Amino acid sequence: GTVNWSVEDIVKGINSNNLESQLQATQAARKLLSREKQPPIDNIIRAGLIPKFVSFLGKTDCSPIQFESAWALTNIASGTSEQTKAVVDGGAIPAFISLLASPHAHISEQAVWALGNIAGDGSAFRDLVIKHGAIDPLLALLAVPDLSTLACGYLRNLTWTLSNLCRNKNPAPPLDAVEQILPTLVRLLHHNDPEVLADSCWAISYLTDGPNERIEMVVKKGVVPQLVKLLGATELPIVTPALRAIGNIVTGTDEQTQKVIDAGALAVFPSLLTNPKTNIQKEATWTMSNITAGRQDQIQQVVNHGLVPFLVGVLSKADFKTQKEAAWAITNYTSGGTVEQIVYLVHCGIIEPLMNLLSAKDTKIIQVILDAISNIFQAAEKLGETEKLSIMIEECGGLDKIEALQRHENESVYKASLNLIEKYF
Amino acid sequence: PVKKEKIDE
Amino acid sequence: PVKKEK
Repeated sequence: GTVNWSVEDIVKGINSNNLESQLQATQAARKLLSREKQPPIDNIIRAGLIPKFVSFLGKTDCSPIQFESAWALTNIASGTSEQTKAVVDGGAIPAFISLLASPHAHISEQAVWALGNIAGDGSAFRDLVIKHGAIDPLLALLAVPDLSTLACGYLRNLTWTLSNLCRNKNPAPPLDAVEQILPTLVRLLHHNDPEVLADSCWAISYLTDGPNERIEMVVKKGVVPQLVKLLGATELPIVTPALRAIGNIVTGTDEQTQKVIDAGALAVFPSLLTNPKTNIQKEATWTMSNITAGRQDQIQQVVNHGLVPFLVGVLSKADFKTQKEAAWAITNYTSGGTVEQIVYLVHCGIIEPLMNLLSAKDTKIIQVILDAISNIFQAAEKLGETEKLSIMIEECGGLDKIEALQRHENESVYKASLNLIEKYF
Repeated sequence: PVKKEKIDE
Repeated sequence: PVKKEK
């Protein structure tokens, strides 16, 4: 009946002014937009249908047309920025926010979904959804004693939409909206559904991707322990956002970094730094770099947890981008560590893999590695062991490469190269 | 992702 | 000991 209609037929029905004919045509439109085979979004837009669908959202008397119009508008808003803009320009936002109060749960959910697509377009639409007052009605739908009594699909859609209201920078969401949402997010981060957890962690990852003040809002709510627990999960869709959030947090102050350490995070990194997913290894090594950039007592906790051999490991063999983060982690460690800590690092075998990476075709990593050699030499100078280190570097193929680098395009390279040679070789 | 189509129900 | 974001 409502399968495989032309746009011309949908228009004729929608312009009928028979509410039932309009309902059938709206359903036909929804079925068009629901096909995965290149749905005719732009034809629907050009036919002038969006305003019609929008006004159908307000027909309380006819709940099916409300739902069918909601779903159609959801799928248009799922497209390009320009397609999302057509929906917004049609007045959909306040109309979807009204539908959040629908007594029919399927209609409520569809409105949640639509607003999620709208907010997910970018900061401007996110903030427009917020200005139209979406947050209160959204949070009201989660105001139950136990999240478990709500339908699974519904809770997941709400969580996802909330995560899109936390998403995007330039600018980041309004501080007062973030404060309003955070308590609910903390509750969702303790729910037992893998998908609710993943999206909750993504939200937290977004909120922590900013200056120390943004991080502090999150860290102050006491979520770091739960993030660390989630970091230990089996499901990669949970670990990925949890790790991103933990990594963001350690870009903050040393006191913010300490919360992560105090919550037990470092005990998961043996797995993370050997994880079979490239991205987890990269992001875990990146996280380590910002912990090695901390205080000496923090560096010492890295040492105590047994993670220096893991850094040696990643430096020795990983995707290049991971090895680059490992180089940073080492340079940070050597920059901030005590003499004893730098000695330990050399005893764990850092010299050969550092030297192997000077063959890299990446000017940045060379500068990072050269910095690290310098800092290590500085620690040797304080021990009168510049000779032993010189020999080690010579014996694993290092001197050759540092020499060659005295004749390198980049200035810092050739400079730091010649300084090392002349002082130590 | 950022946006998601509803495909059936 | 310079922290760097992403």
